[PDB]
Amino acid sequence: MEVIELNKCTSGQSFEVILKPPSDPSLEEIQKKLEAAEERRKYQEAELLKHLAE
Amino acid sequence: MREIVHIQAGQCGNQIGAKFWEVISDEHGIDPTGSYHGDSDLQLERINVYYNEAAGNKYVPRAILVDLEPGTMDSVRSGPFGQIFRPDNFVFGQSGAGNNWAKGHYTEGAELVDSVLDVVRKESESCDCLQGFQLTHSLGGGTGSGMGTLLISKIREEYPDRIMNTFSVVPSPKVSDTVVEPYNATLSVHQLVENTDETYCIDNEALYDICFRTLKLTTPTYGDLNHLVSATMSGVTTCLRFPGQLNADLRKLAVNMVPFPRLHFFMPGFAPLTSRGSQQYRALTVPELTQQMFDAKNMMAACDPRHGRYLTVAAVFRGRMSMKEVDEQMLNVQNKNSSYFVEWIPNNVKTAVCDIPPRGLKMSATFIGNSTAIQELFKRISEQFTAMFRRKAFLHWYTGEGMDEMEFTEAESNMNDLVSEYQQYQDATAD
Amino acid sequence: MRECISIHVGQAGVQIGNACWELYCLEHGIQPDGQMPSDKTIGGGDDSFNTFFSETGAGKHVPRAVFVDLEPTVIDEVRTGTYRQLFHPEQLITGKEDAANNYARGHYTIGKEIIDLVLDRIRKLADQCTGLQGFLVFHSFGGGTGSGFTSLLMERLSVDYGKKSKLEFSIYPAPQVSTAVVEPYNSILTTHTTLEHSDCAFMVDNEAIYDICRRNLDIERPTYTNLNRLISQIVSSITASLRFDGALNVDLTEFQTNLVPYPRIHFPLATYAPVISAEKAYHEQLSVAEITNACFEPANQMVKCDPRHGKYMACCLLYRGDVVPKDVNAAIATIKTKRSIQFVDWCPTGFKVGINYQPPTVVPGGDLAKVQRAVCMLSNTTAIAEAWARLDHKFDLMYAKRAFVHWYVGEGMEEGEFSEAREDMAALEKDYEEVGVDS
Amino acid sequence: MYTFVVRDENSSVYAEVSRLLLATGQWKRLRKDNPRFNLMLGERNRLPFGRLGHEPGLVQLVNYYRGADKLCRKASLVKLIKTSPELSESCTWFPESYVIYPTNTDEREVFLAAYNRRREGREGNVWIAKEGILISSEASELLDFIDEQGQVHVIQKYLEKPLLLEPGHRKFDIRSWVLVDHLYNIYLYREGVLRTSSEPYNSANFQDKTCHLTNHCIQKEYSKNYGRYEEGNEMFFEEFNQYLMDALNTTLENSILLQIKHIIRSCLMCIEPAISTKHLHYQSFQLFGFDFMVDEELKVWLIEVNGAPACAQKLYAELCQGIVDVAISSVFPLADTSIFIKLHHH
Ligand SMILES: COC(=O)[C@H](C[C@H](Cc1ccccc1)NC(=O)c1csc([C@@H](C[C@H](C(C)C)N(C)C(=O)[C@@H](NC(=O)[C@H]2CCCCN2C)C(C)C)OC(C)=O)n1)NC(=O)OCc1ccccc1
Ligand SMILES: Nc1nc2c(ncn2[C@@H]2O[C@H](COP(=O)(O)OP(=O)(O)OP(=O)(O)O)[C@@H](O)[C@H]2O)c(=O)[nH]1
Ligand SMILES: Nc1ncnc2c1ncn2[C@@H]1O[C@H](COP(=O)(O)OP(=O)(O)CP(=O)(O)O)[C@@H](O)[C@H]1O
Ligand SMILES: Nc1nc2c(ncn2[C@@H]2O[C@H](COP(=O)(O)OP(=O)(O)O)[C@@H](O)[C@H]2O)c(=O)[nH]1
Ligand SMILES: [Ca+2]
Ligand SMILES: [Mg+2]
Ligand SMILES: [Mg+2]
Ligand SMILES: [Mg+2]
Repeated sequence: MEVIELNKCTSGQSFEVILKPPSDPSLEEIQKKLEAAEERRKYQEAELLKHLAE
Repeated sequence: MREIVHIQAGQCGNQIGAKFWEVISDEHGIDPTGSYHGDSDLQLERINVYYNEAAGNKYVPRAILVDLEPGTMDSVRSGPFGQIFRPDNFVFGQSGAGNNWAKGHYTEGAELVDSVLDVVRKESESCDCLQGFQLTHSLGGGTGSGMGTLLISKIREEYPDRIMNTFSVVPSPKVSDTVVEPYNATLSVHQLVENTDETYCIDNEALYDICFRTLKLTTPTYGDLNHLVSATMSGVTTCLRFPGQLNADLRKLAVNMVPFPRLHFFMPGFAPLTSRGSQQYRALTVPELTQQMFDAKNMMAACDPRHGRYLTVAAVFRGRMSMKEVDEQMLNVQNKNSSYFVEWIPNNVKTAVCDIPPRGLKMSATFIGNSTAIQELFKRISEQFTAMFRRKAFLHWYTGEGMDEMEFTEAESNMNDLVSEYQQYQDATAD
Repeated sequence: MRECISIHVGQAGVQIGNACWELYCLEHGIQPDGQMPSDKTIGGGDDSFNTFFSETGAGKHVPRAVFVDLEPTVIDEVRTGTYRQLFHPEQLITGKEDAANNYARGHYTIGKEIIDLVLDRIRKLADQCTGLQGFLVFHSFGGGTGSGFTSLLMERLSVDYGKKSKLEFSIYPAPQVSTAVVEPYNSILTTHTTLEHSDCAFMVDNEAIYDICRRNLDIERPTYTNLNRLISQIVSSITASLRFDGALNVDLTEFQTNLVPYPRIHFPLATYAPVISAEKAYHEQLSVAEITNACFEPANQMVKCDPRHGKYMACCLLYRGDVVPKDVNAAIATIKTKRSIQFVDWCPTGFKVGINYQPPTVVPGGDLAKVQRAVCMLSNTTAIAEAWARLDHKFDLMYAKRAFVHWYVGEGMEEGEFSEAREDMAALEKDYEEVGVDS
Repeated sequence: MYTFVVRDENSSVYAEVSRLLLATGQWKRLRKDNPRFNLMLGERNRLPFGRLGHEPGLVQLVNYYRGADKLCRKASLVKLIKTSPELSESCTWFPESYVIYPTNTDEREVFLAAYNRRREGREGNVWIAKEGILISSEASELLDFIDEQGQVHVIQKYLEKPLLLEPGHRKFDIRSWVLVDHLYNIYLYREGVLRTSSEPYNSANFQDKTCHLTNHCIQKEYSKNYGRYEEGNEMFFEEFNQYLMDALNTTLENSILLQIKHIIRSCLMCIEPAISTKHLHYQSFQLFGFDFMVDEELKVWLIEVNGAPACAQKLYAELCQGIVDVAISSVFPLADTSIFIKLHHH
């Protein structure tokens, strides 16, 4: 129905056609999480080597 | 690249290991000297997975040959491809293991294990990025069974972040009359449950029944049984040896196949089944390869898939065929047999197609299934074990080597827990 | 002129990145060696194509891009490919051991070892920018690198470039080309982790692309080469407004302004028509009415779903070729009286249209025929939440039995991360339903 | 072999359809959450339409049309008649209705504007709300009832001069069964039922709801003369056409079915662009139950549409085979004249 904001140029053109109107974490927090995961991997591996040593 | 280190232990391990190298060396156009004489670059694209390069473009298997007896390793040197293996990689003892697991794992094997580990370290050092290890062995004897599982545990101690894959030949009275094999096999399955990532259950019961019933071989030899093993080993390692998308390394295979850590024993399968020396003149159609590979008669583990449920499956088609037709037939199998696939693991069957067929066949398909029906195999070993253990029969052979009854009781309990765990997931439902 | 840095993570991101840069080169007239004869300002300039290409003193037009993968194989084919001379070695980054289709390996174990090297290489591109706009991140939801490494990188990019926009081109998993059983886990873990860090994301269901290749291009069993060429045409339609003269979607912030009113509901649905076979000798050239109407067909959508059973928050039409505004308004008028197109009460029922007179460029030896006009509709519809429901249900089936969870826990992840991610997806599904439904 | 899932155990109609499909030797019932099915006989509410159509190598069909709730919910049917330009105020077959919300968007003000026109106009003024029903001429009684119920109701003009069957002087409602297949062909089942009141129609006292509400449930419980005129208060079209011929010198076809067929077509054609699965990744089919009232001048009015209708005991065998033949086997053909009337439309 209503065509608005028409802009023409050599590459093309653009406009809006309206039919009806309406009715983060820190660097420290990232490293803390990443090293808590690495420590859990290390704990799991130490337990495996403790087990294999037995 | 991603290098695999292969280890073969005992008579069975070295026999099937030697046939593996003969088969894949032919597929990769490598002659017994270790020279390439092939026609396709796909043969050499991923050659460093199993072979080391050397002076004058020579390819040497990254294989380590182990035995507490010189016998079978003298036969491998005398064999066709024996000349291709690195001589310093032949580690062997003089007194055997006499089909005694305790000898291989605690006394005789304990002496030779450090020499093998030196060869393993040398092969692992020269790896750009080692992915893991693959052992070939049987579980009924003494060296492959006992020493093989000691090696698995000692390797896991030095390389805890690497994948451990095995081709374990499960014993059967149809092939062997050694009375103590159920003890050796139960003791090894206990080790495999805790220390391997992927184990292909190569059952001698299934290989014998395939030879006798299907291939009509009234008197099957070990060569006939091993002809099925080498065909299966070629098929299950195709994804590791050639360029491709699915299960291209041991870790991606484990992540797709193993949903629970202890449930890592696979039912291998192959289509078309072929007799050693027999030529196959009519190629199979894609619907035929598909029906046969999922059929109970084509399984290398003597279990009925219709008696359990598939947790995961990997299908590998080899040869020139319609990629649209394999997709249609794989969906056809899953949709017309949906009861046999766990509903709580969506899209659990993955398919790979490789253009290079194996020697002698224009088209083939290899199946790798993590089915709960594998408990039938462990129940069979467990019944045989309990029949003798119930009366402490033959135990002096093991207690004489320092072992106690409690190890047998614990090995017995751990396998019964493995069976009950496979049953738990068979009976589990999406609600 | 404000710059845009593209980042391609994992095999899917890298291979789709190749199809895109190859296509951008053909569209801008940049040769494989980086030389652009039509560019008369050597060594620099602030032209529209300079938002994606920097310039050396020797006249080489170098993509503002970084390719990262935890495996060498895929990026090695870029290092030795037809556009190998187009990129500096410092833009191509690889590891040795991949994430093995495991979000935890990509985010934690392997990813942690290469994250600083990647941010360093991204900062070298950012320092050549007089006014960095933000980033375009290409990755799969299913892969271990694509899911885990991307979410790690998106978190670090929020910290290092707080005022810079981040758009995504995410490959949503389809079993017809999937390579892992755990892809629902990786998809829900990455969606949860990246949600606060992404301003706008364009999901591409491989199933939808796969079916368009089979149905419209008559390809028996499409390969990633077939899928990626079709995907690159849709990506090119979306970035055309950043690389060419125009007024609609000239910068990255305009994408969130025009397509994303609610920050969490930042997944627009892309629909592209016409997709026609090159093998087809004779084809009736479609009209503006025909191609615009096809934007309301689920068969031409990048994510298969039903927008009639949902609501629109923002619709936007991107035309390429022989198109005049009179044709678009007539098409929209005839469509409104035929199709069911309901907008949320707090938004105006309307379309933002952009036209570029250059028709779509097709890579020679391709599957798509040359066409006189083509369109890409981007619509923020609440019906795209069907994609989340499907993936969340597969996650639920496996997580009930904890199937495969041990692989994640073994790399340092906790079971609580899985339920935390699933509660966020349950919240996201609920947000979509609140907005788009009445009963 | 075809495969199917059953997710509504309470559906009497689809319990027979599953019974019939298995009895053919070409269909297999899977566990309800098995996704590898060709046919879904889905749940009544929260049916997962988002999950249908994404299983490669399987044509998936479902027994419900997504978006048909607009026609089958009472408040939705009023909004659909009023706001659809296709149905319009050229809709002379739907009784005057208003969506009323409890005082806890709403057309409560316009109800009182039209009510006071009928008060001073001296014309009839009895209405009906949405067991759980109230018929009265006092607007205050009806509005105070809905506030106490708490749920959203509709105030419809009660048909004050209904057609009354003789002997008995009784009110009735016609239930028509309509099946719409995946190709949006509309099928009217030739057999219908008259759900009759067993007591004479009392024009004075509306609190005696048994002579005013012709539902089968209220009749078997509160009826005093149940089954005296016809078995189960169900008179079928063979008898009803004969009654009209003998008493009114007309036929069921001419006097009533032309109007019923017009209403069924108008209602379902209006929503076609919203619910049609013609180019969807999954196909839908659905059984509907249209309820009608006939006034004293043989004019048909639409009372409501039921999305999960139940059939008459006598007719389940015939209708359920037609669902299999027409809606299921048309998509999934079996190996090796019509109970329906195709309502033509373009
Ligand atoms: C020139 O020879 C060849 O080309 C062949 C050499 C291979 C090499 C090799 C491979 C792997 C391991 C060792 C050696 N040899 C064999 O294939 C081979 C050697 S023994 C053997 C044997 C195996 C049998 C089982 C069933 C597979 N087997 C043990 C038996 O058949 C014996 N019977 C039983 O054990 C029964 C007895 C009754 C109770 C139940 N038991 C299970 C039997 C040998 C007594 O198979 C055969 C047929 O010997 N395979 N092939 C070669 O040398 O074959 C040996 C051979 C075959 C035929 C005739 C003479 C010798
Ligand atoms: N469309 C498309 N999808 C792809 C492509 N490559 C992979 N995928 C999809 O991406 C998913 C797997 O992610 P990948 O990109 O291969 O994995 P990755 O990012 O490299 O991660 P890892 O290999 O686990 O380290 C599956 O859904 C594949 O189908 C590609 O080039 N195009
Ligand atoms: N406006 C009206 N005029 C006259 N009678 C009416 C009426 N509205 C309802 N009735 C009577 O009341 C009965 C119940 O109405 P309605 O059909 O809306 O209830 P319901 O939906 O709970 C039962 P069903 O869905 O099985 O038909 C009708 O069958 C009809 O006999
Ligand atoms: N399939 C197969 N089984 C074999 C072979 N050699 C031995 N076996 C089986 O392996 C078991 C004996 O183990 P073995 O490997 O001989 O003992 P080890 O040398 O002490 O490891 C029995 O079950 C044999 O039947 C062979 O080449 N092929
Ligand atoms: Ca310039
Ligand atoms: Mg021996
Ligand atoms: Mg990868
Ligand atoms: Mg009702």
